[PDB]
Amino acid sequence: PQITLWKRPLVTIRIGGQLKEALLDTGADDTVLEEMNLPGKWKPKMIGGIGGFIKVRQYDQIPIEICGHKAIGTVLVGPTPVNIIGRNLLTQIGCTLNF
Amino acid sequence: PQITLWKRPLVTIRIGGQLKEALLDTGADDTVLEEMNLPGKWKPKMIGGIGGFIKVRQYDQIPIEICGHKAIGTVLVGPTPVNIIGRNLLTQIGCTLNF
Ligand SMILES: CC[C@H](C)CN(C[C@@H](O)[C@H](Cc1ccccc1)NC(=O)O[C@H]1CO[C@H]2OCC[C@H]21)S(=O)(=O)c1ccc2ncsc2c1
Repeated sequence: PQITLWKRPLVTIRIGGQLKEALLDTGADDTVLEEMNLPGKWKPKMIGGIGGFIKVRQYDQIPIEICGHKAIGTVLVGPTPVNIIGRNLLTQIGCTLNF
Repeated sequence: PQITLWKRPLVTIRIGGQLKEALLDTGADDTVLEEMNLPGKWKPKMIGGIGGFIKVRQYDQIPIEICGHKAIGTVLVGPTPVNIIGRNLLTQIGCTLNF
């Protein structure tokens, strides 16, 4: 699709068999989801945003369907204010900025 | 232009008479610029993201040029680590997400 920006670019994603709402976030390097359970191994990591640093759980090679487009990649789980889809997965679904 | 997301979508902006590099950020409701001493009235505000909140100064009707496209609107000034062009101005320069 083409998505304008008068409203937040929220989309439905499917991950671990669950539907969630997430924000397409070109300013995010990484994909960060609010607390949830995901299967398999994870690694403790830290990431920084506008307000400082948080601790997250890093899950690798996780499938995630974003507005019907398939990605498989790294998902960070932790105290983000909202679910954000970052550039690591935006690139996988072929997302560009255009003006 | 078309900006892919392999790297951070940094572009040149001009505000006041300073040229700066800023992220075209679909995840940002508002535009947030690194500390700079702008003239005019402003209101205090707190904006939240990963890590918590930062205190910013809200300036209204500030002209900014973003890769040659003119925009004018609200700019938040505070201790952000990166200059952020948010949706308030992204719509003004005709910016869409496409996949
Ligand atoms: C609430 C939704 C997100 C988290 C909001 N953030 C914009 C976001 O694009 C931010 C923009 C950003 C970029 C770089 C540093 C700080 C902020 N990126 C970010 O935190 O990304 C993190 C995940 O990937 C990592 O890569 C970059 C930092 C990490 S923000 O910077 O905190 C932000 C910006 C404008 C704004 N206007 C009103 S509230 C508000 C909050």
